[PDB]
Amino acid sequence: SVLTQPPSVSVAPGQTARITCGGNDIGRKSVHWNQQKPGQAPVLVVCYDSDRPSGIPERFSGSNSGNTATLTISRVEAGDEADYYCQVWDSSSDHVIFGGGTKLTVLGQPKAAPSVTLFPPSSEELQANKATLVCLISDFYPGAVTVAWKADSSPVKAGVETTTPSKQSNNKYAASSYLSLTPEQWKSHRSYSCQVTHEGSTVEKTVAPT
Amino acid sequence: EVQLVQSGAEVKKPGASVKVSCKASGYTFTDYHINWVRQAPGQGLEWMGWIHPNSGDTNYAQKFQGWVTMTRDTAISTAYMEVNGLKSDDTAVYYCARGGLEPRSVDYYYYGMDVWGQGTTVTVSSASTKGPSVFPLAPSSKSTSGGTAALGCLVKDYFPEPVTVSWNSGALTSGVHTFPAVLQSSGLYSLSSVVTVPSSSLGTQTYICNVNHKPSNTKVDKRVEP
Repeated sequence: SVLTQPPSVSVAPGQTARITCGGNDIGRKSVHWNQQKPGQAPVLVVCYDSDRPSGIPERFSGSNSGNTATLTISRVEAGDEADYYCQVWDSSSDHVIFGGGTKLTVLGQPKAAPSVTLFPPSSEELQANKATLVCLISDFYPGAVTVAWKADSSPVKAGVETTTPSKQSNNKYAASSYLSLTPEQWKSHRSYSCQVTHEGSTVEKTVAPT
Repeated sequence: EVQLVQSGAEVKKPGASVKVSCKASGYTFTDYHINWVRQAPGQGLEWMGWIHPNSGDTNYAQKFQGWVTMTRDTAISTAYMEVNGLKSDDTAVYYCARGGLEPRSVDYYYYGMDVWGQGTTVTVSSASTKGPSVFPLAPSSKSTSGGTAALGCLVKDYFPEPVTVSWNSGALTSGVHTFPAVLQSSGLYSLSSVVTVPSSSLGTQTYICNVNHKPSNTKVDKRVEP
C-alpha cells in the first residue's frame, strides 16, 4: 500500500494550506498526521481523520474521503513551517505506512531562482586517480531543490552526494551536489551535466573533459 | 509527562551492528506499543516495526525483518533496536514512538503513534579521524556577474566535522561563499569554498585558500591559479 504526498507546498501568511495524502480506499482507514518542525521531533497534529490533540491550534483541520485525506491549515503563520506526514495502518500486510512528506513553506519573501556553478575535476585530483564534479547552487527560495546528473544524455545515479539547503546571510538558500567518477569514466564520455530543478523550472550546466 | 529518552550518536563501520535504546518515563511501560521509525538525511519517515512490551510480541516491516531485532527489558522500562550488517543506506536517525492512540473501532484495530523520542543518529563510516585532500577549483566567469570570476577549493574526504576555510589568510572576505559539507555515503565529509573576484585581478593577484582540519592537525594553503 502506498501513500502519495506533494514534496512541497508554499503558501502566503494568512492564506489556507492544503496538504493531500492519496491512497486507494484511504477513506476506509483512519488517518493520523504528524508535523515535524525543523530539527524537532515529530508531533501529532491531527488524529483519526479530523480530531485535534490538545495544545494543537484550531486552525489545524483534517478531512478524509474516498481516495484522499487532506490536512488543512487556516490562517497559516510562519511558525507552521514544517514537514507534514500522513500515516495509516494497512491491515492486509500489518504494516504502518507513512506518506513521503510535504515541506510547507510559509512565504516570507518572493520566490527566487537558483544560480548554478559547475566545476570539472582538477588535473590534480585526476592525478590522484579520483574525479569529482562540483555543482554549487545558491540564492534560491523556497529552500527546496532537486538535482539530477547526466553522463552524455543518460541519467547517472551512482556516486551522487547532495546537501540539504542552508540559509545564507541574504536569507535565501544554498546547497551543493557532488558527482564522483573514475578518471576513466570522466575521460570516456563527451560531457557530464548537473541539472537543478526549483519550483518546476530547471537550470542545467555542462562540462567536458576536453 | 510522557517521555521517551533515546541513546546517543553512534558511528559504526560497514558490516557492524548497532543497538540503540529507548527508555520510557511518565507512564507504565507495559501499557503501550513501542514503534521504531527511521529517517535518512533529507528524506522521509520509514516505519521499521513495533514491539509490545507486555507480551514482548514483535511486528517487523518486510524491509527490515531479519536483519534488525527488537527487544525490551521491562525491569528498566527500556526498548532496544539492533540493526545488523550496517551499510551506507542505514545512516539515519532512528526514532522510537509510543503507540498511545488507542483504536476507536475493532475494524481498524491499530494503536497509532502519539509521543515520539528525540531520535538516535547512526552514521555508517570508516570512522577514523581523517584529514582532507584539497584540490583547486580553477577560475571561471561563466556563472558570475560581468567582469568577475569564481575560483575555489574542494576539501575532500575528512572526518569528523568541521573544516575551516579562509582566503589569503583572512585578508579576503568579500565575495567568499563556503558551502556546508556533505556527508557522503562513505561516511566522510566534503565541502567547497568559492570566492568571487575581479577577472582583471587573475593574472596579477595571488589567491590561496587556507584550510584547517583541527581533528587531524592538518592545514593546507592551496594556491588557486587560472
